[PDB]
Amino acid sequence: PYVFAMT
Amino acid sequence: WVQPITAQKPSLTLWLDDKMFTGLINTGADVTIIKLEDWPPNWPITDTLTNLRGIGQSNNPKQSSKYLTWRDKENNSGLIKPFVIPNLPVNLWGRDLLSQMKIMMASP
Amino acid sequence: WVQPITAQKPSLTLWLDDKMFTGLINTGADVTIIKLEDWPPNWPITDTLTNLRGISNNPKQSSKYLTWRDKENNSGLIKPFVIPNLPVNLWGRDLLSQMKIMMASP
Repeated sequence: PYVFAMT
Repeated sequence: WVQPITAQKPSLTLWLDDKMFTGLINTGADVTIIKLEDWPPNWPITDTLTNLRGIGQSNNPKQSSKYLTWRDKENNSGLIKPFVIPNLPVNLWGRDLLSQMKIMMASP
Repeated sequence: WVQPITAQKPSLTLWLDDKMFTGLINTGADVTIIKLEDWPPNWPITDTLTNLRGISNNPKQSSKYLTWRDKENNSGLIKPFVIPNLPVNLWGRDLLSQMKIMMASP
């Protein structure tokens, strides 16, 4: 699966 | 309910089993992740042979051994089996959960 | 328009300047990211002091603002980051908020 959290 | 997408983190609080968790609404993730720091130690996890690919790659993340009942404040409910990952800043509600909530994205 | 959130990747096609790009609607990101493989080489890039915490990279960024335009002729400005080795372009909340997109359940 792909996971994009970039706080 | 209705939440506009803004610069702020789009956020959702619900129960997983008997515990309340708050997390980031993340249409960008296929799966749901709970930060290990938040994970009740008596809840069993298992190894996986799966890979979580994004900006980088997290090999073999742990996963909840059992399905959890998710419940929202309106008593909608269902099941998810989230991954449990350390060093994360927020819990991430992925599309596995969001699709069960019948959530739509709409512009005027 | 109306898009349900399903297991399938939620997708959006729009123009950045004069080029068409397709990308993933990514409420998890504050910023928009175009894969470098898709980035026109004549569009100037810059280093940034930004750190992208993922599941960690220091992205380059568009030197200029780009006009985004959607198929309904809504438009605005974004300055996306440009990162190699990504599978999809990621539409972040920087763009999604300019589109006045709402999330709603019955």
